[PDB]
Amino acid sequence: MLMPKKNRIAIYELLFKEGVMVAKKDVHMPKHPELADKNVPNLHVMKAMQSLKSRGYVKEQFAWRHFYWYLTNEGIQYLRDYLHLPPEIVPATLRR
Amino acid sequence: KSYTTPKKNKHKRKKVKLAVLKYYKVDENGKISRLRRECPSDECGAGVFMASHFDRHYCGKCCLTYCF
Amino acid sequence: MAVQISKKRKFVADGIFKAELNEFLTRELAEDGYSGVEVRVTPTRTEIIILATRTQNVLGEKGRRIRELTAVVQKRFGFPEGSVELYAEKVATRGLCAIAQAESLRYKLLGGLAVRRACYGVLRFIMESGAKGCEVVVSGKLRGQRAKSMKFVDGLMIHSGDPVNYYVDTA
Amino acid sequence: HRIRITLTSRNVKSLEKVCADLIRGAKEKNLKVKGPVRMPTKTLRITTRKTPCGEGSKTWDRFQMRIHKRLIDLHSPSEIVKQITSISIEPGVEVEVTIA
Amino acid sequence: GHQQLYWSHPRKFGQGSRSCRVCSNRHGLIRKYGLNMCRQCFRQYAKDIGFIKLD
RNA sequence: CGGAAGGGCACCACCAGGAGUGGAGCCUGCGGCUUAAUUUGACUCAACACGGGAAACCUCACCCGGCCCGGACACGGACAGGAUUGACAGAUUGAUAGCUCUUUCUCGAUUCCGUGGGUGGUGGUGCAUGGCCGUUCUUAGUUGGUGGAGCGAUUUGUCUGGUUAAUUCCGAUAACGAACGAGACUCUGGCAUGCUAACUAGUUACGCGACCCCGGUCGGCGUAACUUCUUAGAGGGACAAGUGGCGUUCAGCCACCCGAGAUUGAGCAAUAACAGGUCUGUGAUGCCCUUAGAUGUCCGGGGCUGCACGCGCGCUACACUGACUGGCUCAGCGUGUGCCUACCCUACGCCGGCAGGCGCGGGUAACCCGUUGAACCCCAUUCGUGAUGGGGAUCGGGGAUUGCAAUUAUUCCCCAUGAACGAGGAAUUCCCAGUAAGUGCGGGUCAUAAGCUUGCGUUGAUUAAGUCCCUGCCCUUUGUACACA
Repeated sequence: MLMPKKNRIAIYELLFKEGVMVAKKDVHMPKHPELADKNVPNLHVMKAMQSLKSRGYVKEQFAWRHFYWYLTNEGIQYLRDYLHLPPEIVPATLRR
Repeated sequence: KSYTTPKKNKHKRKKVKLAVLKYYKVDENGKISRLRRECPSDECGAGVFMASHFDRHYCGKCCLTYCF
Repeated sequence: MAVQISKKRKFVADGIFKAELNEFLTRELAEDGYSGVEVRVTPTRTEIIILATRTQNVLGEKGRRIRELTAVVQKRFGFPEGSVELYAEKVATRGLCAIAQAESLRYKLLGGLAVRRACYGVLRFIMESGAKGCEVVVSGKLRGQRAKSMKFVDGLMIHSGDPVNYYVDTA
Repeated sequence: HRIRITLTSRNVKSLEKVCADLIRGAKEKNLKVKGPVRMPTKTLRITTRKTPCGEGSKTWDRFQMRIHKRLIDLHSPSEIVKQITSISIEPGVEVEVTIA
Repeated sequence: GHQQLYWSHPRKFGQGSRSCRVCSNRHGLIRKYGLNMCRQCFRQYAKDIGFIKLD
């Protein structure tokens, strides 16, 4: 799974600003409808995030066409240890 | 099952040792000499060379051919 | 709206949206005691009411699970941020909502309780909560490979007619 | 100022309450109103297999939803219209406001 | 040429372009009213959509 | 179980009939054969125009060839003196698959190789399954508690007689109290000169404009009212209600007055079971198999459409109550521009016989297609018993549509070719009141498309209101060496 660093960073960055980020069960789609700015093809978001799903840092759920990923607090430090993010900024789903 | 025709093998990459040493020639002065020709494309201006073959040139990504 | 879809195609999409979002939440909110949902369609705002048994688990961490469901519909179904608001409600007389004990039967069976003992638990609770009659069917493979079916029926029940539509609950 | 109000509801009796509420809501405010038109319904005939596989006798399903629609015209300015339709709305009935 | 022979085949038409929205299978589709749904799950999910057999 | 009896019921049963199939042509599916596949499942009612399955590709589950890993995660190497991804040419190739091969330029840590292991499968197992459907069962039967009989298994209630579509009730009664099915409940049809509403519909009157000799017409325009015609909400209306006969005169039955109905049709449909099918509807699934040279995926082509044959669901006719050509005239189910989606119904003037093409516009739909000028049928000529102007099977030439791609003629249009078929044997299918049947139009199937099917519309009958003769269904008595009965 060889993907560019621009596609690598943009997948992880969108997962931190919001506790959820969705995809579709359809490989044959060129661009993700959520992010129409970058490329982010659907086969990149299914498989690279599946690396994070395989090591158990996220909740996994499907609804008829779409994979839903609920990032937990254990996975917040994983993004903090890789993207060099401060702990003061919090995901929008933890904001009250 | 059984296979009659042998499978076509994967392209084993020819690893190049010290690839940058065969880009420039050293001089006793503080100058550098360029052997291969740089690409005139907008994406790559000076840091990308072209494949100087025995009959025509080629650039890796922009697909430009300089024939003779 | 620009493309101006027809009303025939809208309630088909509204029924699909009522089908997908409910079924999305049933598989995800299954350990919480799902009992039903109801959405109100309004201009500029989308009001949806979610009903569940254990109100402690509907929020998670100060409403983290509530806020996670606010952004799922925001990202997939195409709704603005803040245009959808979710309110959690508690179940009244939960012993008559047939899908409430239907999952409760499963987590005793999945947890490690006997097929025998868990069956008493459901029928005692529906009589404890007050039911005129019931129809509890458990079927599948039991104690091997041959399919064995147990049916526990006592009281009053109607299988024919319009009374099936709105007077009883089937799970 | 000849503002149109459209009422679309799946249920039969639930749409009857709201249109009669707007009948009462227009007389209580004393404005010139055109009556709510009992505009014909449409049935979506969906007849498919009851069976998943091809084994069994040929049975056909009979699915029918009867969406029903009303239209009410008000000879009143726009401020009065938004006052009435914004109070006590139910999931069954959809409200559409057309100025012309 | 993997990236160009992967999707050289057009799906502007044909029954492989449209499938179900749950099973994603390419048979028994009710294309009417933009459902994009297989008929087998349509009867199963008739309560979640609304369809009932009154008559 | 009975080719045992007593009863009751049923046009998936009969009589009386009506219309068909089996006879001819064509289409679909199945069996067999064959080839690389002619994928497969299904075999009495419950397989065989069934899987929604009207296949140039996808669907495709099969085969012929070739890509690719989307083998994640973890472990050992490997390397920045470079771990790995990509490629203009020429050969090959089916391709402008660097797929590989002789030749080098680009990639920067995503990552390659071995081990655990994961994932995917219209891969197998419906005799592991769930769920769903169908059947037992189109008929009425069944279960709990208390109590009674029997040592016990068990049985009563769950029924002599009448009656009912019915375990429907009356009524006897070791039964009582209950419960389901039927019944009850819901949707629709004709009755509503009564209400609400209608400028997204019409009606009546008039204003004009036009025609013919005060009157008649104009869906030609507009308007002072309204719902009788258009529609949907509340509804009301039928209950044997009444009368006369039959019957314990009780349950109830028959005929009649008046009244739109004195038996409209459909959905749901008890306990319990089927080794019925579906793993090929599922990100529903147990077990087994493959997982790099793939049963994962992608592309190109072929088959699923082949043909001595047999069978079934279907259409067309076998002609004068008919064929043709003109005039004519009446529908409601419906449907219509889509997340992705690249895809709507069309009005009008045009080019062309035609399929089709060019401009504009209405309609997200009581606004526009459309006031749905749909057919057989009504009228007027030709035909004249000739396999003939019935019949259109086969076949050739030509024009466009849909589609990148039709060759195995996608589909339609023109000319021409003009076969069998003389009312179909043993047999067999459906139906009794808008009923069988003659006939056309919508929806799914659709990019192009109905020889299928669900609905709707026109026309619209013969016979009967009975029976267990045949074939099936539910009880009681009876005999059993059967109990997968």
